[PDB]
Amino acid sequence: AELVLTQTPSSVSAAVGGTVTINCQASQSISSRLGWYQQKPGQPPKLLIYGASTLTSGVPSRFKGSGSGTEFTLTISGVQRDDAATYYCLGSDTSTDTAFGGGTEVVVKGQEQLVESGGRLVPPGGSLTLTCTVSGIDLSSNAISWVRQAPGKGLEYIGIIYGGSIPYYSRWAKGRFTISKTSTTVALKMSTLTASDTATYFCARGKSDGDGYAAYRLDPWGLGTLVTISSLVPRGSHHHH
Amino acid sequence: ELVLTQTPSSVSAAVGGTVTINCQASQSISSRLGWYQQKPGQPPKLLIYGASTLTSGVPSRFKGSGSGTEFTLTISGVQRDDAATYYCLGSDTSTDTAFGGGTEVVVKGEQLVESGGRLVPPGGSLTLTCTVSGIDLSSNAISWVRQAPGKGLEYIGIIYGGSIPYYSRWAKGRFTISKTSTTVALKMSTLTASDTATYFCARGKSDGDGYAAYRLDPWGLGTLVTISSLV
Amino acid sequence: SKLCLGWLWGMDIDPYKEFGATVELLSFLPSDFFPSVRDLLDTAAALYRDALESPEHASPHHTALRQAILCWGDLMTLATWVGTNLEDPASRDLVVSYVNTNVGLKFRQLLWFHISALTFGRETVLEYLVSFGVWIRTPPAYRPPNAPILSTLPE
Amino acid sequence: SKLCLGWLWGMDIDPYKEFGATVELLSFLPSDFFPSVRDLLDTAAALYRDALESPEHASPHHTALRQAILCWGDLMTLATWVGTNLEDPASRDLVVSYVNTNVGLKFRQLLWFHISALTFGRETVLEYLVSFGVWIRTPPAYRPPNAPILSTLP
Repeated sequence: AELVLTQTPSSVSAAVGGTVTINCQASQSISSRLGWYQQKPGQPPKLLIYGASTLTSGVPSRFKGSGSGTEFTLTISGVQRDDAATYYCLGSDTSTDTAFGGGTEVVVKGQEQLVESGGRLVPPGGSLTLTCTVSGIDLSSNAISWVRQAPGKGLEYIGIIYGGSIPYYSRWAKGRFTISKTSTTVALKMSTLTASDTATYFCARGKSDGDGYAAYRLDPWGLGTLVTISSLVPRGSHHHH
Repeated sequence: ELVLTQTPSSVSAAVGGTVTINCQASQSISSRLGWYQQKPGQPPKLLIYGASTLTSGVPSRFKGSGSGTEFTLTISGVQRDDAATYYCLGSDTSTDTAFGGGTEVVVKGEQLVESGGRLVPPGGSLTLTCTVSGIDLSSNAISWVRQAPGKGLEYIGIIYGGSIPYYSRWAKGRFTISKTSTTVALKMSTLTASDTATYFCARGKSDGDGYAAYRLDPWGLGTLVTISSLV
Repeated sequence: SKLCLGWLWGMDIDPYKEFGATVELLSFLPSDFFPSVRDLLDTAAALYRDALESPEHASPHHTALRQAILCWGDLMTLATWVGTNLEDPASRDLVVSYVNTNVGLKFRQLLWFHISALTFGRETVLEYLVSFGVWIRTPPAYRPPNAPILSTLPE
Repeated sequence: SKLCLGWLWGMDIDPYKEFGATVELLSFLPSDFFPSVRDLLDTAAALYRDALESPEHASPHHTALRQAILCWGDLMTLATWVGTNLEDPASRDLVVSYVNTNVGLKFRQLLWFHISALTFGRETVLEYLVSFGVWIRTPPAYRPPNAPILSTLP
């Protein structure tokens, strides 16, 4: 029941004006619940296409998503220098089984607001709580998702909390991670941290389709908060210095 | 094959007494039943449709009830104006639709015009016309009913706004209902003394499932058809 | 059958296009225009009996009527079946009530369409459908007060 | 099963009255507030398993969740019966689609209600529902731009 998204190829080189083709294969049928995301260095991911084909507002028509079931494709026909970026598929079979693909580096040649806070340095085995402060977004009708990215690696889905305040977690996170909700904020508590937990932590607003699945459509995103596990920190906490 | 058994055939009551008329259907008809009141020299008048729903103007002292096979009309405060013959009208389908035999009640102390009734020889043929005004013939049914002199109401047939005709089993083959833009006609052939009667057309109004034959209002004054060997 | 489903519950199935009409033409008619499902089933069964009695009469409208009658029979048997597992006729009655409520009008439009094609002629019905659509779409300021009447064929 | 078929297709049953709410109280919530049917079934099944590994805490809400799950299961098995008996799986998919379209939201309200009762406490839920209804009925200039939020328990 575990969802795996195999994204190929892992990198593409194209000339301005060439065509770039990205495939995503899902290990189980997800119907149309798939996004395509674009991330440039130093910036949070950006939603391009949701629902496997629907372009988000402002996205040039040289991007085209297609596919359903287990097979999806992203095509950039008129490829331009501004499209140099890493691209990720995000599939949702359920809000527990929601996963990113491994990412594709694309090299080209020639009032809604979320603010993460609480990133610190933490000793191995410690705990931490991150806060996402939400503005312009009604938390009764929108979902808030947590995603992390370790340095130089891909996006990893942690969990989501819906408007009706039922949380969901990926299988790897369940029991070490807890999502909670206030009238103004969503929080993520993390326990038993190790070096594999060191990462940027993002929150993003999930928008639901008519059946109620939001975990594949994430926009906007916060800028993220950095968490670093270090054996040099004593059994306290320490601010990024 | 629907038969309605109405009891008693006649009731005497004093002004202020209570009158109870029962109607028993031979098949379950759900609530598709009307109650009709007919005074001498007049066409029938719809009192109650859907077994319990009073038409506007009918005094509160009338109450209908029942469903399935058992129905009851009760007049509580019965008054001199209620003296009349009463008939129940059941509709299983628009083919199997029948009147009860009627109950004489004795108490002590939008337009339709039929035409064409005449003297007709035995075994002859005749067409009656009903001119319709103020009634959209595409969404209302038109029904034919007959009354032989001194006898009860007999359901002949109906034709819907979509112009499909339906006939009781006894009329099928000798009677034909047709429709033009302004008229509903009834053609009868092989006429016998048993067909001498006053012929009424009435507007049927459909319920949500489309049954019209038990809710008949308004009525025309009728046209008299008399079989005579004198022509 | 597979047809059935597709026509009754959503999809993109216009059963009328093969006979030269459209679901939109039939949807213009008020519901009181049509008799009851059970009245139309009686007529359709008579017409199908005559097409069996004399095979030259047979046409597509007859086969469409058969299929309609059988779809309806299928739903009624589903209700009777629900009235066994839960042992009580009230459950059966509720299923039949749901079917009548949600598909009753669809069955009545379809049954009347082929019934009337077989008794007035297809072309008469087609022209009549267009006239009623024209009248319903005409702004009430300039349209005649009485909608068009389908007149029976002169013998 | 008689109750099931009554609540989905028969409009005579308020399943919430016995728990102190109403159908009208749940209908104020926007559909995007509820998780999908399939996620709520997952949460439900996990709560139910906690009821069995500790029957100490078996609640009427556990029983209600269980009735809803077995309901949805019956509709699914009827969907497969169609389409095993016809030719295609697309018949099964069509039935599933009709169920999700017509009753999906009713299931989502019912499951969310018992789950959240087991999660936040029933009194917290009842109070939240009243607060949300008051917000929805208030003329916009007199109410906060955001609807009342259901905060998770500390």
